[PDB]
Order: sequence, then structure tokens, then C-alpha cells
Amino acid sequence: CIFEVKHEGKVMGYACLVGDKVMKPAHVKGTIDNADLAKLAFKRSSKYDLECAQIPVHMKSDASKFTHEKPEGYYNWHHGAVQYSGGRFTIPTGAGKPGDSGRPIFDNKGRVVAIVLGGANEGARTALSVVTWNKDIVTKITPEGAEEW
Amino acid sequence: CIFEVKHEGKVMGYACLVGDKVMKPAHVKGTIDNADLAKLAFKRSSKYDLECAQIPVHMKSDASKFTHEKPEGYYNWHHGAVQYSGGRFTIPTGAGKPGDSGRPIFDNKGRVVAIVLGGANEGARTALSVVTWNKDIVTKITPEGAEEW
Repeated sequence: CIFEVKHEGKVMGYACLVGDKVMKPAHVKGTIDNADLAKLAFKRSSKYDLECAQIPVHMKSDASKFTHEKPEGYYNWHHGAVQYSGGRFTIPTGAGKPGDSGRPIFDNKGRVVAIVLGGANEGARTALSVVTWNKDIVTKITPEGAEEW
Repeated sequence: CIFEVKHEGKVMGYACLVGDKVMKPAHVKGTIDNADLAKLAFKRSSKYDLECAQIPVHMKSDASKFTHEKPEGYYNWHHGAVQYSGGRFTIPTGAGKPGDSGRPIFDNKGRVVAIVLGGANEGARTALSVVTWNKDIVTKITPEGAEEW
């Protein structure tokens, strides 16, 4: 379900097969490192900083079902455990660097909860700037002073 | 000797190095997935639904011979053993599917005897539609109701 966006042979962010679309943050430079995915036609959406397309039939079995459901507590991401509370995702400062955009923040059942875009350093912890689902629609939470990763 | 034709990153058919030419069915969309082969100049022939070119000197050692000599009996092909009789090649129905075109039918000494183009389902067995060599010249045998693979 997770695929990596490469730019000049360098991983910039990620792409994800959620629902029946193929997502990847709009701000991420590069092209999905997967033939089938790379040749697709994406529809950009600057409001959501999202850029979706449709999953080829032969990969649709590979999608992951997202969720608006996110109760205060700890979430999972590649570098460790993210913490959600006060309507804000945070992590120990240093555990997220430029080149981590696109990486999903899963919950314990695998549902993608948000997609990292960058983070604002506020000391001990960094408030993440993410793309998250609302009641049904996409949204973007960007803490004051975020540094786009 | 066998090379695959790709189209939008998807295998459509095959290409084969037979004799001193490089073959691939004309109807197959895409370009041979091999630098040396892809840059060649092919001569189309709509009668034979064939599209040949000449094998670069550095690959000529990689060709597969051929022969007009084909006595009734069993021949060899990737999925098993083909049967020749009554001037017709056949196989157990189900053992050949779309995407098998281009695959050669060898004999027991390795000489390519025919090249599969598609097959007509006539029950228990399917009569193959092949490109075969006559006295010296190429020919195409297409059983009634063939389904072009």
C-alpha cells in the first residue's frame, strides 16, 4: 500500500493506496517508484495539498481502507510512536526530518490516520503538520511555524 | 531468444529471435523491452500479421533456428507438449492463454517449428493458430474460430 516517491534517485515522500484512489502529497517532488503507479493521471488539489488518482484493478486488492476516528492516545509511524492530543500530533524532536513527508501515521488496526507534511519545532516535542480526514473530507493541520519536510 | 513486448509498463506479447531476423506479431502493442532490439527498424507485413527486423551481430548467437520438417507426433512448448497431426498443432484446452503469442514450438532437437499466434477452442483440445515454415517460405495456419492470444 505504501510506495515511495523518488526524485533524482532520492526518496522525497511517499504514496499510499487508500480506498480506491492512489494518494501522495502534492508538495512532494518526484514520481512514484512503481511503473503501474507512475504512468497514472493524477488530479491535483492545492487546498488539500493532496494529489490523487485511481488504483489500477490489479492493485486494488492492495489498497488500505483511512479513518476520521482518532481518539487522544498514541499512534504508529515509521520512526516510532506519534502522540495525539488537543487536536495535535507530536513526536520527540529529532525523530522526524526533511524527507519524511508522505509517510502515513497508522493506528493500531492499520488504518492510516494522517499523512505527515512537515513539523514545527516547539522544544522537547515537534507538532506535526498533517493531512487528516474530517467527517468525510480531507483537511490539513499546520502548527504555527512548521518546517515543511 | 524470447523477449517481451511491453506497453505502458505491461507485457502485451513477445518477440523472438528466429533465424537471422527478430520477430514479433504485428498486432502486439508496445516496444520490445530490450535496448538493442527496441531501436531497430521493423518491416511490417499485414498478410502474415508479422513484423520482422534483423538481429544485431552481438545477439545473432542468441537466435533460435528453424525447420520445415515436422512429422506427425509431439512437439515441445513452454506449457508442455504440443501435438501435431493432420496438418494441425493442438494442445489440451486451457494450457494456452492470452499472452502466450510469440512463444515458439520446438521439436526435440531445439529447432523452432512454428510460433503461436492464438488458438481456436474446439472442445477437449485447442487447434493452434501458428506461423510455420513451408519449403523455404513462412506461412500462417489459422484454425476456424481462432482467438488471438
